[PDB]
Amino acid sequence: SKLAAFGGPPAVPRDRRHVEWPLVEDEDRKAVIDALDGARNPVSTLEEQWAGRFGFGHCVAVSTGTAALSLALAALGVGPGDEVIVPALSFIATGLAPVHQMAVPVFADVDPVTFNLDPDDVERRITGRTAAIIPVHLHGAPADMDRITAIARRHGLAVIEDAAQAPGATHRGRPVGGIGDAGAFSLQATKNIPTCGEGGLLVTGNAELAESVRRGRQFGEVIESGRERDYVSYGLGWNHKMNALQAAFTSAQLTRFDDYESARQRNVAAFLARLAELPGLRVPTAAPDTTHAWHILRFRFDPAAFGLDGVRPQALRSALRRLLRAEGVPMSQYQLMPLPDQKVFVDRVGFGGGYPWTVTGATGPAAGEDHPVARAVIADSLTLQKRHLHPESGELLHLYADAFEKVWANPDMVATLAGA
Amino acid sequence: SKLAAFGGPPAVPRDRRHVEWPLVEDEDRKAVIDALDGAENPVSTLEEQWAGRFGFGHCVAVSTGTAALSLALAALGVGPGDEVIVPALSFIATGLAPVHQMAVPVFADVDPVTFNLDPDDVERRITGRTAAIIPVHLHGAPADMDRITAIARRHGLAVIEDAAQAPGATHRGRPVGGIGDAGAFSLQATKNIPTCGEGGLLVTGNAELAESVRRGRQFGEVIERERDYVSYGLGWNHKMNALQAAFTSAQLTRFDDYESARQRNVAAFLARLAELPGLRVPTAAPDTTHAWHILRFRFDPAAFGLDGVRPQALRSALRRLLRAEGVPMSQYQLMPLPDQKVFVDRVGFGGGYPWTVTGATGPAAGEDHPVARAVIADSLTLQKRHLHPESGELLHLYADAFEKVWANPDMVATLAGAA
Ligand SMILES: *Cc1c(COP(=O)(O)O)cnc(C)c1O
Ligand SMILES: *Cc1c(COP(=O)(O)O)cnc(C)c1O
Repeated sequence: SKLAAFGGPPAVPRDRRHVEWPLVEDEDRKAVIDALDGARNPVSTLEEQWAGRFGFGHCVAVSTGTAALSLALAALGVGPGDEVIVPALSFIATGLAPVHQMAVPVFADVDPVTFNLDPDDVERRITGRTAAIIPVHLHGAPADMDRITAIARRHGLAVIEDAAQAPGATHRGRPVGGIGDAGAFSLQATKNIPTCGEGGLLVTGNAELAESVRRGRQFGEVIESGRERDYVSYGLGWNHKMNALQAAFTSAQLTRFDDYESARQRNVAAFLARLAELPGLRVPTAAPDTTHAWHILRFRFDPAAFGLDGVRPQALRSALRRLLRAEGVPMSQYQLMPLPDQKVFVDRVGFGGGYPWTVTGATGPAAGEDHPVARAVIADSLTLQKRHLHPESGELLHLYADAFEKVWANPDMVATLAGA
Repeated sequence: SKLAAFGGPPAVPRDRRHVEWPLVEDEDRKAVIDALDGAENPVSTLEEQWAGRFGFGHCVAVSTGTAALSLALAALGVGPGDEVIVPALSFIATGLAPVHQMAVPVFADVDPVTFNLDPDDVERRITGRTAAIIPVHLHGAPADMDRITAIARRHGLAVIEDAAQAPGATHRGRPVGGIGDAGAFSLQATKNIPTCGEGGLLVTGNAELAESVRRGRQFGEVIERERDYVSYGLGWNHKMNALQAAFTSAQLTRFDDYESARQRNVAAFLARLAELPGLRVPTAAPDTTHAWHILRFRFDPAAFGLDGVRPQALRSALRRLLRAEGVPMSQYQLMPLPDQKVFVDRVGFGGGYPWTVTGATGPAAGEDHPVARAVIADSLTLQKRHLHPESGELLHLYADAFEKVWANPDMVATLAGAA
């Protein structure tokens, strides 16, 4: 039982490591070919099925999760001179969506355990220009929506949920996406309910918001089955149309969602139960009165547990990454820096001439504090992506737990590697 | 034959009317299935195949033709405080692409025969803010690229070709898209080389421009090395779907076979209609070929003794009589782009941006662009049906319908003159 990093046998054999995601069945292939030969509407069918399944008043299918967010901002009257508060830790799309609607993104620090935007820090970053908050259900964990909605009601702000990483997740038993003014979902191939490529869904209880998004996704036009296209546009629109084939594929995926979801919940629970026993390993958790979608598993590692009183947390992160990967556990980072460090948000050039920042006069150094929690989380955390999403990954996650337990049984070697 | 409108048999029987487009063959189905099962990559493959067929230095596959246009503007440094000259007759995406990049679209009138940006009207509308021109190869007719490129080079402007309606068309033997600084194509299901849904291609000879669009389509990231999520500037999700890319690769393999049939079929169709007095068939301008994406016909009221009457009256009469024969005659654009609410209201993203950067204003509804209005007033279009390589016999039935209607000028005049 020598470490694989030093010639030992890997806890995960090479021929056991591959996982297919999306999980393509013959029903998926048939759905795509049927959509191709049907020559049409799978998009409105997906809209109805998603709204029905998750109890939303309205669902508008769009090209991408990013387009869902930007069309949501447009529909809620967010634009030039407006600030949108988003988390300092997220996928870059959350920070770009405001820029796409010519609004200025304002970065709030996150919670050290939930990894979601800290409502206390949101309050500290509100100005007279604040128009909206994009809470992200990051990694599949629902954000503090009671606090976010309370802040929004106080200051008259719009709330758009970025639920891209949290399909099926609940907050006080409510489907995520239906709590804010609108909710954004991504059907990107890597996501928990994927399409065969790109896709987005905007959900809302507000008929007028839905209609705005419906027009915005198709050049501002009104498009109806049986009615000849007149090319009359009623406002600023884009090409944010979903592909029918991708819609048909996701409809097929939805018929297995409940079974896939049960397997993930059971498999992830068993995996984290074993890792939670390892000292200096913090398994990801759902906050109280929420359920986690487990899109990404982020683990925080404490140098204290390996007697590394002096060692930078990044050194332990590096050491654990090398050792776990050698055993065949594909441990990754998800985001190397807080979004505020990204060149686009530092240079503040945007479209050109500093727009949208030029409108608010936020062209010079960023207002408010640094984001030490976002930085601390990145400094000491590794992630598992994709492999745990597959319903038959039970045995694979058992071997992952073997690898973790094996690495933790060599604490002297971890401390040595962290030393260099 | 007696007119269908007055109880005769239609020139086009209903069982001949339906045309499948895109034309889906087993090779398309296998390409799509292989793309699902595939899990080097179909997007990269299409980029190479498209660049190779049309002789472009660089091809960047993107979500849509609209995204190809807006990313091209971004790459050429067009943005806030800039103006972009576009034609007053086009698909709205041509006018929207500048707004999408926070620039102001400036509409120039079109030529009464070519329906393309009139270089005589471009020169008038250049200001200190003009940064670019987007000539459209509208309906498949290459624009006057001699005069548009000359104007641009004389004034230090960028040229982006909107070639969405003209794949395979040439200007002085040069593939359209490759003449400007950059060229945009649409692979939308209705286009001459379609995908099974949405798709776009940006082509250019400039490596730096291609790299800008490559980053712009994927959140500003460099993708090949594990994904590090490092963004180098303002980006979007303008990624093409691999499945749509694979489908278009299959279509592109058959493109010139379809071109050969399509070009023969349309030429024979237009030769028959060209004989009918007061009917102007569409034409390729000198030193160009036509892709025939859309066939736009202009009708002269003088030919029907309606010299006094609104051309729209004749347009409506001909549309009614030809549709009764089974010819799906349509309009393509009911108004010049500058009459569209987005360009009239100048609200844009909100607070009048992008117009607010400069305090730039535009024309009110109905104010300008008389030729675009004149063309809309007296023209009907054929869309889709003539694109299919097997539509030879169908277009001959359409020609039978036109000849029937033109053999009854008194009945055309009566309908045109009626309340
Ligand atoms: C994937 C994702 C998005 C954007 O989705 P796309 O469909 O890729 O545009 C936005 N936010 C988060 C948190 C995501 O994970
Ligand atoms: C179709 C088209 C576009 C835009 O293409 P999409 O792929 O639909 O975004 C732009 N210009 C012209 C002339 C077009 O015909």
